[PDB]
Amino acid sequence: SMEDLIPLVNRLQDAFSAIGQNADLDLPQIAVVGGQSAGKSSVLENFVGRDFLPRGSGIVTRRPLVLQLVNATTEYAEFLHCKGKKFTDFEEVRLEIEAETDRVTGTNKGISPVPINLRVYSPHVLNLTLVDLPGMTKVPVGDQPPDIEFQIRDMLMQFVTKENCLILAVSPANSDLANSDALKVAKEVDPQGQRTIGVITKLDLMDEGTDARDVLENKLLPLRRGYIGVVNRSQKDIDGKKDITAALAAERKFFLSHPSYRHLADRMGTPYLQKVLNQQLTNHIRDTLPGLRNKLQSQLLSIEKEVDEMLRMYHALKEALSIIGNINTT
Amino acid sequence: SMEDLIPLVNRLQDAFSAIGQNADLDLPQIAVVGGQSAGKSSVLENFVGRDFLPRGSGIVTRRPLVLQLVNATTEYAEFLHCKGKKFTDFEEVRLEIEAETDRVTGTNKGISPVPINLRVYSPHVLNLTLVDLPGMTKVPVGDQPPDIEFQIRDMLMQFVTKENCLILAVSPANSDLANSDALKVAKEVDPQGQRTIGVITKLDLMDEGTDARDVLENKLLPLRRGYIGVVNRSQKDIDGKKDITAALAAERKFFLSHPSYRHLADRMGTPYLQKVLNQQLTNHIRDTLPGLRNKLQSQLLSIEKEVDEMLRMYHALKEALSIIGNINTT
Amino acid sequence: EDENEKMFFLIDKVNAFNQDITALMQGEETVGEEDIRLFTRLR
Repeated sequence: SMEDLIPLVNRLQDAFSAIGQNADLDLPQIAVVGGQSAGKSSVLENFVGRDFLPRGSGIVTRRPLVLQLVNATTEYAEFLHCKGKKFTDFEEVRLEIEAETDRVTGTNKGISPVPINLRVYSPHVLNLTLVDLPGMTKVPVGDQPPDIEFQIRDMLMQFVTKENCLILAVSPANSDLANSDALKVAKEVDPQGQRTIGVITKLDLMDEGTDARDVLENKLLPLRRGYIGVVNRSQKDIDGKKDITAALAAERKFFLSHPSYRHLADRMGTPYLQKVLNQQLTNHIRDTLPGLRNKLQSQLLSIEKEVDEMLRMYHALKEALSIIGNINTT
Repeated sequence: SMEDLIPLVNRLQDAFSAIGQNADLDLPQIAVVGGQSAGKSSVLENFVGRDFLPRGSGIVTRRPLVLQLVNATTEYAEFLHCKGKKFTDFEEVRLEIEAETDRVTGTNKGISPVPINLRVYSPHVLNLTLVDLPGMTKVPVGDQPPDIEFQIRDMLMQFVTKENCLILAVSPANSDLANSDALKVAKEVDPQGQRTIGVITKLDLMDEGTDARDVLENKLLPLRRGYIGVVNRSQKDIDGKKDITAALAAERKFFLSHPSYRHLADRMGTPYLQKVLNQQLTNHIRDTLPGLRNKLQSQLLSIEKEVDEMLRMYHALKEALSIIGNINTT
Repeated sequence: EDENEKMFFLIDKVNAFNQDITALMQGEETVGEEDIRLFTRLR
C-alpha cells in the first residue's frame, strides 16, 4: 500500500486535468501543534524534504500558513500573492512568509488568523495540505495582549477540530512527556488517537529517566496508528541552521544502536514515519472514488440534446473512468 | 510644529515597545469627500506627493480605499487581498490598485461597498489613515439605480464623523453649489473652520447662471480661513494620463473672470490649502502624552523607598519618561 | 538624603502596630465583619 499510494494519486489527478474539471481526492490536512521550542516546523518540513518554514525561539510564526504540496519535476516555491515571481532560494521563501504577515498585522509583532497561501512543488510529495501553526508562548512581545498564549491556542483549534486532521503532537525531550502542551490538546480532542500520530523528538538529548521503548510498541498509552520516534533538531540546532541531511542521518543511526529499540529498528526512522502519515491518506482516498465517476457521466447528456457544439467533453469523460478502476483494484 | 512632531512620534512608539504595553498615539485620519467625478483622487494624491490613486472616466472612486501609511525603510506596497505580492515599481503600484477596482464593478458606472486594503511603506510618513470615497450624487447616471445617492452617502459618512478628520471638501460643478456635499459635511464637524477650508472645484464647468456669491465672498457666513478655490483635472485630463504638475496650470484661467472670487484671488490655489491642514494634526498627538508620564512616576517611587529588590522597574521606567519629556517640550 | 528617605518607611510602620494594641486593651479594637470584640466574649 505504500508503493500503491504515491503513483495512483498522480495518475488519477492527471486524467482529471485533461477533462478540465476540478476533481480532487481532497487529501486530509495535517497540523503541527506544540509549546514554543517543541520543533513543530522541523517535523513537518522534513517530511516535505526541504528547509523553507520559519523556525523558532520567541514568537516567529504569527499567521497560519496553508501549504499545498504539488507533484512537479523542479524544486522551488512561489506565493499566490506574488504572481510571476519564481523563488529558487528557499531561505528567501522563508523570509517572504514573514514579510507577508507584516502586510496585514502591522510590523509590531501582530498576529492574524488569516492564512498566507504558499505552494511548494517537489517530486517527492502527494498533493496534500499541511499546516504550520504558531507556538504556545509565555510572555507577550510588541503589541500582543497579555493572553497571547490563549489566542494562539484558539487559532490552531480551528484546524485541529476539522474532521480528519492528523495532529503531529510534537514534544521536546528536555521536558517530561506528561507536561507536554502538545500532548494535552491532542488528548482533549481525540483521546483515543483515531487521527493522532504521536511524534517524540530529541531522542539523543532526553533527560535521564525517560524512554520510548513501551511507546513505540504501542504498549504504554496506545494510539491507533501508533508512535514513530524521531531525532530532530534541538533549539540550539535550529538557531545554527543545521540542515536536513545531517539531522536525518544521526536520527536513523540512533535507533540501530540503542539496546531498547534494535529489534524494532525496521519500523523506525524517516522511512517508517513517512509510511504512517501516507497510510491515513490511503483510507480516505479509496472511499471517495465512487462520487467522482457519477458526476462525469451526467454532464455530457445536457449539452448534446441542446446542440452547444462542445463535443470535446464527450471524449474526455471516457478516459477518466479507466483510471478510477485501477485505483480501486490497488 | 509639523516638522518637529514627525520624528518624535516614531521615537515615542519605540519607548512604549520596551515597556511591553499596547500604547499608541492613534493619529487622526484624514478623508477626502466629494460629488461623483469630483477630482477627489487628484486632491488626495497631491497631498501625499505621489501618483497611486486610480482615475478614470465617468465614476472614478468606485470602492473605498482604506490606506494606512507605515514608517519603514523600503518603499513598496502590499494588498490585504494579495498576500505576499512584490512590485518595486510605483507606476506599477498605481496600475494594480486601479485593476482591483475594475475587478468587481467594471468600468460601466460601478459601485461596491467593499474596501480595498493597502499598506504603503515609506520612511518619510506619519502612521496615518487616508480614505478615498465614492462620489455622492443627486441624480442617477449610466445604469445606477434611482437610489444611488443613499447607498453612496452612508458609506462615506462612517469615516468623516471621526473626531479630527481633516475634510478635503471637493464640490462638483455638475450639481447645484448650494446643495454641496462637501460644504455640508465640512460644516457639520468643524463649523468655525480651524481645519475646514471650503473648496469649490471644477469651476469652469458650472451651469450658466448660477453662483454662491454671498457665501463665496466670506460674508454670508464668515469663516476665519475663508474659502480657497481650485480647478482640478477635467475629463480630457484624466483620460490622457495628464500628470500632477499640469493640472494646476488650468486653475489660473478660470479665476480671473468669476465675479465671486477675483477680490480673494491671492488666497486661492491647491498649494495654500496644504499649509493650513498640517497645523491642526500636531495638536492631537501631544494631548495624550501627559497622562502616561504621570503613571510611570508613581510606579517607581514605591519600591525605591523600601529597597523591594525589584530594581528592574527602575531602569525600564526611567527610559520611558525621557522620551515623553522631550515631546512635551516640543 | 536617601538615608532620611529610608528612615521614613521603616520608622513609620512600627508605631502603627503599637497604637492598635491600645485599642485592644480598651474593648475598642476594630473587628471583622460579623465577629465580636474580645471584651464582650469574656463577659
